[PDB]
Amino acid sequence: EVQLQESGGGLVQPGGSLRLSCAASGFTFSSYWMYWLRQAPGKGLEWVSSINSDSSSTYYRDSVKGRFTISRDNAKNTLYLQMNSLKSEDTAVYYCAKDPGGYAKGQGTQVTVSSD
Amino acid sequence: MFTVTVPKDLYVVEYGSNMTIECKFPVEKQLDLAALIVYWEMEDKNIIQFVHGEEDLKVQHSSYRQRARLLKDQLSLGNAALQITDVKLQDAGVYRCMISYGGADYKRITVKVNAPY
Repeated sequence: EVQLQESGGGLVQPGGSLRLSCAASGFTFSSYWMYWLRQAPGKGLEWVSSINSDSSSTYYRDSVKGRFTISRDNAKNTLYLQMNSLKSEDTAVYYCAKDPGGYAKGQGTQVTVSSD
Repeated sequence: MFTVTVPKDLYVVEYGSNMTIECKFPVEKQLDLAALIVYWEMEDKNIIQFVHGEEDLKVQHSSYRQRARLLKDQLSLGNAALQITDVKLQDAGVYRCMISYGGADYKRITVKVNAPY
């Protein structure tokens, strides 16, 4: 079975930084396009970023361009999301997925951006 | 919210026929092909990976090579349409369409193949 597990979520102030990691097993991670998705309470699952196997192509939702950076280690079967300049609107459970529908994704990691 | 819909999610098909199975996704005015990601899979098999405006064939399953096509002219209508030609008994099963177009969602379709003559 496909195994995906996100980590690196946390509570941060607006303008803060987190580095999400996603460990993959049960499939040939090094062959696949990989995706970051996210879902806030009461809202739909949405696409955040894509990266191809060889890291030659990356894509980002308009709202995170210049703030979020996707990368991967095909030897460590790990997908990364460096999140800088974090905004209140970025609050959500973040998912790594091997498909753009979130059919095969992890249990997620909570990212909370708030002044409190 | 962004929802993929399947107004028909059951296809009972004759052996050796062609079929098109369809998932709808909302499109406002002109489709942005560069924002669109459409996958078709069934069980543990890769059928279609259409990624930011271009199909990637690298991981496509051998059983579906040359028989499986995403109808590109349907995408602008918010229709993810998978054509399978020369349907096999082994084509029977649950298909999934997985789509990112801002939002992310998927639906499942049941395909049943009637015995040949």
